[PDB]
Amino acid sequence: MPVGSLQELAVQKGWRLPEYTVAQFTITCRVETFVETGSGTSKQVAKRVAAEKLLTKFKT
Amino acid sequence: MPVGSLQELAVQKGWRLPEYTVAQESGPPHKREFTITCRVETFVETGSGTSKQVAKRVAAEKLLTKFKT
RNA sequence: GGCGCGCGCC
RNA sequence: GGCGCGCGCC
Repeated sequence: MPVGSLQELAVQKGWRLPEYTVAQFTITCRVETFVETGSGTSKQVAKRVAAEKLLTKFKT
Repeated sequence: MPVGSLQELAVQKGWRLPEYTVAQESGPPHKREFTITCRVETFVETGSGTSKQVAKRVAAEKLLTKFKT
C-alpha cells in the first residue's frame, strides 16, 4: 500500500513518521519536507491518494 | 454505477433482473481475487477483482459493453 | 463496529 | 508489543 510504503520509507530514512490531518474528503499528509493533499470519495481513499502523491513527489 | 445501470436496463426492457454468482475465489488471504458471473436475459459475462464488490462491478460493466455491441 | 483469516515494516 | 494494510462473514 502507498500508506504502508510511505511509512516504511520514513522509518528506513530515519524520518519522523508521516502525519495525516483529520479528514475534511481531503486529507493532507506531511513527512520530512513533503506536504501533499489527497482527495477522494471516502476518507480511506483521500488518505491513500495523499500518500501516493507524496511518494510520487519523492521519486521525482 | 454499472450494477445500477444494468438493473434499470433490465427493468426497462422487461427482463428478469440480473443474477450474480461467485464463479471463483482464490489467492492468499491478504491478496484474494474473486470472479463473479453476471447473467441477464440472454447475456453472460464474467468479472474479477480484489473483492466481491469490485468483481461484481466489473461483471456488470462488461455485460453493458456486450449489450451495446 | 464485531468476529475471523492474513501480510508488510519496527 | 507498536505502526500500517488487505479479504470474508455478521
